[PDB]
Amino acid sequence: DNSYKMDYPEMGLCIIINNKNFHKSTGMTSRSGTDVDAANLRETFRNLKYEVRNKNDLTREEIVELMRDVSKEDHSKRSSFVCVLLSHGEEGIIFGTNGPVDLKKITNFFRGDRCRSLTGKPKLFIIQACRGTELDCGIET
Amino acid sequence: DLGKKLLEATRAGQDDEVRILMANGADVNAMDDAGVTPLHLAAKRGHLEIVEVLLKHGADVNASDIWGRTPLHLAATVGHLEIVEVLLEYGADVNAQDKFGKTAFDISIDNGNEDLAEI
Amino acid sequence: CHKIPVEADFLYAYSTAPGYYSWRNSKDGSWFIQSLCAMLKQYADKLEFMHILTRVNRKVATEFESFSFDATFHAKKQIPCIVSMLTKELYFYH
Repeated sequence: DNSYKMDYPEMGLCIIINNKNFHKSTGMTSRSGTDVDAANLRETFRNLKYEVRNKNDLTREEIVELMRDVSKEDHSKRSSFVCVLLSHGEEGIIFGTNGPVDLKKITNFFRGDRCRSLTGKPKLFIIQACRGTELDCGIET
Repeated sequence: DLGKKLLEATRAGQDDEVRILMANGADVNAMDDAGVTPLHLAAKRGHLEIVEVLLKHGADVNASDIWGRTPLHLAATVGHLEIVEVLLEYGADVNAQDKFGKTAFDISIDNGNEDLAEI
Repeated sequence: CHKIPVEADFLYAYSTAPGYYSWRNSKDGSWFIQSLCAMLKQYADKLEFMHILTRVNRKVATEFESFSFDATFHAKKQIPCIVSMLTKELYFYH
């Protein structure tokens, strides 16, 4: 078949990691407006019947621990998985409050052989974060 | 939007308009979407007395734009000694780095501001 | 026995192309998340997910431009970046 099976009892988890304030030591700025994103995402996804869990201001260790635990939950009754990351970034990197987390480390928990209740199911990572500091000047069209 | 007007009056060097907007409750830490603050603008454009009245009313001396540039970086780039002096007095971080890994000190070397390299 | 790749069935919906800053507004939030939620609200009952994300790309690319009091940061643009390792179409109404 051409389409993912979406008529499992539950649409799935929508995990939102909303990092707004960062340790002084890291020198990272307060992310004004991230709360507007977080609320907008919760409304949108709960309306799609996702089970929305919202997490605010996690350290790098807390993000990894969160993702490990979630990947070890029973997703057998869930059609999909959504994870939204709202933070500072660099290429390949999302920031916890105290420092950088490797995106590949986060997502590896949900690999087909490591999270077996999500094997064959769509795993959606939505990443609102910088991928560097390049600016696109655009072109007239 | 008092915040926007303030950023605008600051860029324009309008010390009186700056003062009136502040008396009216304008956020001295207003920001555009790139993290540019009134202090960044005043420091870059050489508006010494605006720099002083912003710092007096709680402008964040160490605010950085999306390229990690602080007011100290910008004052350093144009070589405004008095503004650099005032920022340092308000506890500007000489050891804060921008995107290119460059310090306010490092800029003083690049632009050859012999006189800037000590404070 | 049939296998699929362990890396299959992931989608990474980035707000921005590799290398690039991702723009946000203090009041309305990030350009990408605003556009993503608006496109999901309008189209989740009408379009396959990749087609939803393509409208998101068009919305971010055409409806937003940075405003800054510093010319270095002014009039900048953004395209999001859809990275799909999905093996099937995704419809929310199914």
